[PDB]
Amino acid sequence: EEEDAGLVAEAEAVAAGWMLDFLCLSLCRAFRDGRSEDFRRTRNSAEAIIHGLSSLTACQLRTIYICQFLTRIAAGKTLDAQFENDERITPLESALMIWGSIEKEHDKLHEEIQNLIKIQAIAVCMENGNFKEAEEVFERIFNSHMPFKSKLLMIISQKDTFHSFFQHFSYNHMMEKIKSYVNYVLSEKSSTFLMKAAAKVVESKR
Amino acid sequence: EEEDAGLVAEAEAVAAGWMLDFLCLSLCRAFRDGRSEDFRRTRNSAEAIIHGLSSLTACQLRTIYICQFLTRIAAGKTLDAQFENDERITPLESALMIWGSIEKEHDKLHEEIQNLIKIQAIAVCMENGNFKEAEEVFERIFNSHMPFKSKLLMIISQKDTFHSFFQHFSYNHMMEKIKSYVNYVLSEKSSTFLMKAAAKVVESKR
Ligand SMILES: CCOc1ccc(S(=O)(=O)O)c2ccccc12
Ligand SMILES: CCOc1ccc(S(=O)(=O)O)c2ccccc12
Ligand SMILES: [Ca+2]
Ligand SMILES: [Ca+2]
Repeated sequence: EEEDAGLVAEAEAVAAGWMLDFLCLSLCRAFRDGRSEDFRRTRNSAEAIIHGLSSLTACQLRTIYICQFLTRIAAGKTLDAQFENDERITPLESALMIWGSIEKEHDKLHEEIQNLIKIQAIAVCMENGNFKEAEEVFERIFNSHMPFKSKLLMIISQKDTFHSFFQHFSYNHMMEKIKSYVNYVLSEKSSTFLMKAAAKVVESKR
Repeated sequence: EEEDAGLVAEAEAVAAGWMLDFLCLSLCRAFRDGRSEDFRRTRNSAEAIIHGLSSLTACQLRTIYICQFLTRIAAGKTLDAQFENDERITPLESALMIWGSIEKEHDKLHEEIQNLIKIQAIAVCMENGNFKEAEEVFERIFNSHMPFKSKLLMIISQKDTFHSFFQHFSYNHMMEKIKSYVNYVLSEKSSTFLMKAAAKVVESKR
């Protein structure tokens, strides 16, 4: 009857919840491994499942945020990507905003990732010859470490796209620090229902 | 190590297999219920999961075919949709081709659905004033019941878009016969892992 349709819709929301956790775990692994194409396909799958979910728990929203964060980080050098309704916000600025919104511990790693994203948000503009855009990214991002802030401005003004500072704080560094965080998310999600049940099936055939 | 990555990829294929069965079941229910928007969102989810699957069992391929069939049937009046690399194949012709490919029993219902799709493949062209396209659909579809074939041609030639024959064999009739088939697919898939586990969770909270 009508209650059977409600029970079906509830079961659908439970399965969508399990699918979201599995797809996050898969997306995190793909990011960690540098499996570009798998990340792209899993991102499409995760977005599709999320559009079929109406009520989100606090943990599911954090999970969605992490997926959006890693997507924006991966698209960090793609200045043609628009991740926000405001067309001016670059992908690394968008990632920084989500990083500042996640309900997570503000540990040392957190601040290192944050500072690395800020530096690289400017650097990727410099590297594309977008000098006026680097200044605008700078003003939106920056209260903050004055010495740090000043150095960047100098570099922007000097228009030295290839400056040594960005080597000490390279995109790679930003990626490796983010991958260490992804490793901790993976430990927490490797125990979710779908992955756990799929792993037991694989282990029973060995 | 490298075998852990292989075990992870295997577990991913197992979970993708379970997700495909659940999404088919969800798509079938949405079609049966006339839940247009849910069908659209679930279709996006099912397509995304399928792009992340490499090895398909015979049963998974039949499942994919049913999803593609119901999608083309739902888009039957959308003559702007191109479902095949050949731009001339209308959605109902595309659905008819998949219907002729499914590894399923050729029972009475099967042939009724098939004949109803053939009639409606012509009717939806007539209804749009696409008289030359109805003739071309006719020649591609039609060996076949000569009386049946002849009547259609007469109607096409008479250009009577609104002809009584199509009432006796309406799009609705085609939809209701297809919904009876969907009801049998639902019984077969309501027992799959994801739906079964999600239903037990919902039932334990009652
Ligand atoms: C609410 C739908 O979900 C998403 C929307 C947008 C993006 S993004 O624009 O590509 O960042 C996602 C990226 C990953 C996972 C889910 C996403
Ligand atoms: C192989 C990817 O999967 C699909 C591809 C295309 C369509 S369709 O064009 O919309 O028919 C699907 C429709 C439903 C389910 C999966 C589909
Ligand atoms: Ca841009
Ligand atoms: Ca057309």
